[PDB]
Amino acid sequence: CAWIPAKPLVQGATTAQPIPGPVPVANGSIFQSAQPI
Amino acid sequence: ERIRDLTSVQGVRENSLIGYGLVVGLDGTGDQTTQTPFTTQTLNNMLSQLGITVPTGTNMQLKNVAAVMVTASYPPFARQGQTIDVVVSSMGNAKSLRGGTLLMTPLKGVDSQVYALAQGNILVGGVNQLNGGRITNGAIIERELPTQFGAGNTINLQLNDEDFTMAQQITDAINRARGYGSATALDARTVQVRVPSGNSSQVRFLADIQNMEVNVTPQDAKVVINSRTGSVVMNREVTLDSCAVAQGNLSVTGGSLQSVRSSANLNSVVRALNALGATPMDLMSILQSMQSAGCLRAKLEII
Amino acid sequence: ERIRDLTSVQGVRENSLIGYGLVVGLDGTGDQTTQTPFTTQTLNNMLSQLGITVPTGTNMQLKNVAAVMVTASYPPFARQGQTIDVVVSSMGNAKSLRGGTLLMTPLKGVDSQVYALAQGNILVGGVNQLNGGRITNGAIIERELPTQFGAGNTINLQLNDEDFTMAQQITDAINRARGYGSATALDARTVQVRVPSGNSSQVRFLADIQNMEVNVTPQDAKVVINSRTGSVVMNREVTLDSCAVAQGNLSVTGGSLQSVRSSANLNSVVRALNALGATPMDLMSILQSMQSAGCLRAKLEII
Amino acid sequence: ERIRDLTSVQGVRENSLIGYGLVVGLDGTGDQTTQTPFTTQTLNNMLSQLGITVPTGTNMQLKNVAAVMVTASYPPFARQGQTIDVVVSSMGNAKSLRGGTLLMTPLKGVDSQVYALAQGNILVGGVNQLNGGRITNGAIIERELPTQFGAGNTINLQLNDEDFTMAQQITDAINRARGYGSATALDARTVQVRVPSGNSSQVRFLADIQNMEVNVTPQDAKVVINSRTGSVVMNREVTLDSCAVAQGNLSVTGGSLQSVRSSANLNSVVRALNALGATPMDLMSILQSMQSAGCLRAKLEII
Amino acid sequence: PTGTNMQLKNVAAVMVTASYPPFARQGQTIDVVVSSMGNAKSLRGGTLLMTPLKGVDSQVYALAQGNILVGGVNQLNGGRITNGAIIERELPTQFGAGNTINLQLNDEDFTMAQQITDAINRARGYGSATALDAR
Repeated sequence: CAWIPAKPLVQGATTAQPIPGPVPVANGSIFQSAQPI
Repeated sequence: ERIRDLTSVQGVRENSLIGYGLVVGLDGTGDQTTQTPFTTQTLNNMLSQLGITVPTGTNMQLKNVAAVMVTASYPPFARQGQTIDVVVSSMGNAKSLRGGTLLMTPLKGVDSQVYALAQGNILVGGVNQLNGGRITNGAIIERELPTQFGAGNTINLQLNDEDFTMAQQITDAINRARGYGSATALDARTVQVRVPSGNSSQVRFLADIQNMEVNVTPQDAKVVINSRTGSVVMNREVTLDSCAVAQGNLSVTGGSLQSVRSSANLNSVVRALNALGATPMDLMSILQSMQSAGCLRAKLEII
Repeated sequence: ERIRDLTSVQGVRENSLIGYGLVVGLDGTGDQTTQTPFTTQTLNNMLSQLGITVPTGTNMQLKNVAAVMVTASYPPFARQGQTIDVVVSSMGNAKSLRGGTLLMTPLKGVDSQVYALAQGNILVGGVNQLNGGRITNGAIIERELPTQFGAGNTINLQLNDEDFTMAQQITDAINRARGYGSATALDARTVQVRVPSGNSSQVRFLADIQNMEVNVTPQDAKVVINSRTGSVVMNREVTLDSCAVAQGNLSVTGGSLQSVRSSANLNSVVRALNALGATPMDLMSILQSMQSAGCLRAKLEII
Repeated sequence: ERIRDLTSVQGVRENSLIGYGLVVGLDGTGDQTTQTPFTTQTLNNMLSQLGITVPTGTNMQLKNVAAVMVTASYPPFARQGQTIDVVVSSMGNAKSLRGGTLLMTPLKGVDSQVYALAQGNILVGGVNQLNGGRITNGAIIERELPTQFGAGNTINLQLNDEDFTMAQQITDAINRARGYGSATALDARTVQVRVPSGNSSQVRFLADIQNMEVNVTPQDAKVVINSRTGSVVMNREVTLDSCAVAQGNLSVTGGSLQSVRSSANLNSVVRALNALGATPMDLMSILQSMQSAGCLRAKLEII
Repeated sequence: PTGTNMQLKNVAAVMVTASYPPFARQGQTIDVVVSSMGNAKSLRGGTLLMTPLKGVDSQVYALAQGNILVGGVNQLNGGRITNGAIIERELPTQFGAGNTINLQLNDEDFTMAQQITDAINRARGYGSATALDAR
């Protein structure tokens, strides 16, 4: 029957929340690199 | 006179600002708008912001408008309301920017935030470049950048060129001028100076430091060759051994081998090299082969 | 004479104003209206505001009308009724603006609000630019901007160029002229001055400060090269070491190497460089290679 | 003689008036009516108001009629019946306005209400502009604008240029002429003057103030460059340091570097600059590079 | 919009090379070399926009912007900008730790290394220096 529950092929959350960047250090540089891999 | 001409203060640095703008008032030297659609598109954007809504689809051929990029240098400790100079460079296929006028242009850094607004008149020298110009005091600062200056008790002086001996001389000069624990050498282009707390004390300390005089120790011997401009510049510390030089279409004023004696002074090196009687273009090959043979003592750098 | 020629007052700054207008009365030098539809569209808008409703669809070919952009500088502490000068630049494909007349034009800032109305006659010099002009007292201020001047007890003076020594000299001059706690140096281009409350006291304090005389300390040695205009300007603090210079098509008045002695004074530097006998175009490459070799002591900036 | 030549009274300002009209009586120099439909449309409107109803559809080719725009300046405190001058500029594709006659034309401001009616004869000088002219006393004022003058007890004088020192000098001059609490300086181009109530007392006070003599303090050093007209104008306060100047096709009367000594007086600056022997076109690039190097002391403005 | 053609005459694609100095601090300036790629004619009186400078680790270390100086035979597609780039990332070093430091000769020679070791030993002290190998 169609009313029988079934897991989808793509499980879990299907979207992600962006994370705000870190607080920039108050040096003399406009360039503020994030933490690199 | 010497500290300010050899070192830089930590946290005191410039930045780069870029922006996009338009130049009007040209005498028929603007770019072809049929090949550059961004000029007409941004003109429609400017008119729509002003209040004029042109219809789409209709062609526009312009001769007095040129799309340009604007570059600027953000000075240290900048305040809003101050003025800086900008450089205006044409993009696309414009002919010249003679007697042009730059409209309003936001200047943004790498953080995609505005820092200055630029508007003024372009000065072209009028051979000379025609698609580039410079505007004096053409931009106004409108965003200030917070600094860490004033806090802490240590400040680093950064040398322009790395040298352990020069850093030791700078540290010894500061120590004999101010006190025992005034300065500490960290590495070959970093000297740490202890300063009291407060902004006024640090400003007074830096004003006393920057005008000090320090003897400059002899540096590394180095010979620089620029083949693109055809220039060869030697140094005061360059020495020479004795060797033999052979070169095409060169002879003794009558064999093909010319002997170069060992030289210690710079004037002896210049005299020995001018005895060969070669062009600078040939002298580049002579100096490269001499450095490969080990007769030349200085290090060779090709810029 | 020196404070007003080196520093700026906080909260005292200019602004930029832009607007769009039309120029009539030309002698057949207007733009092609068949290629610029915004000219005919704005003319129809002006006639419809005035009361004339032209039908659509019909073609209009004009020779005496040119679409222009108007730029202006908003002065500090501006009052309504005052007059400022404007710059009129042609957009599109107009030929010349000789003997033109600018109609009414709103001048708006970045906040999309009006601040001035412009109307007048364009003066062209009549080589000379033909699509650009300037109108003296062509715009009238009609909106005033509120200011924070008068409140508080501290006012910042902002230097044109960053220097700890110059800021210390300015602070010491104000302290020896007025009193002990009159001024305080914050950073290299910011000096904070304590003033009494009230507008009249601050105006009187600034009038006494701005005409003070302060000796100018020696600055950083710097050599500026403008390759677009072909100019090289040196500074009074530029020194030189001893090195050797080789350059294409150059020789001693007879070898290819020319020796330059070490120089401290500026006149010695000029004499040593004129001994080479090179053009300024070649001198740019010579100075760049000399700065790379370290024989040149000043910092090199290419504008 | 000095107050009236440096300041303006609050509430005393001019305005702008615009209108649309027709010029007849031309000797075959009118615009092409086949390309400008608004001329024939407004002619039909004028005839229909007069009483002549031409049929539609039929073509009309005219040679003596030209559509024009009329501009005027509304004077302060204007009364109905007074006369002002107007400027008449041709729109469309007319040839010349020689010996023309302007018909009745309403002159409206930005509030879309009439203020003056214009009618007269156009004077053209007869190179000279042909599509522009000026009529002396060609318009009659017919609407008066209410003013706030006469009420209150304070009146603001607005300076033409912002200066704390000049405003202090004006306030001190008024205080030493009239009384202790006569004037108060608000900001750098605003001085508040206390006046008694009533129109006659304020008129008498302004008549005594406006003819006062006040010494003019030295101003900021400034160098103005107009590249469109090819003019460079310096100021009396411009000073110079010692530097070196290199420029293409220039030499000492024989090296390429020319030395400029430090100069304080204006005559010394003129003598040092004329020693270079350069054209004004080259002098613009020299002055811009000198201001970038810091040898030039005045601020540089490009108009 | 995409699809529309753009023909330009004032823009040239270039590659920028630079040398990272030892013990570099952020805010310092270095010189860069600008070389044209593609089919450009000349770089006379050009201006370089913002350019990230990356090493072999694919991380940025400097930002470059300035004006190109060409001598103006001479090369036309190559130029050099003095102080055209600003350092913005510092590299940690092992200097300062430990008690031994190696001096590396430019050319290999046992005799020259012995002479250098003997000179340091007669200047400073007995166990001041030790020769490991020929350079």
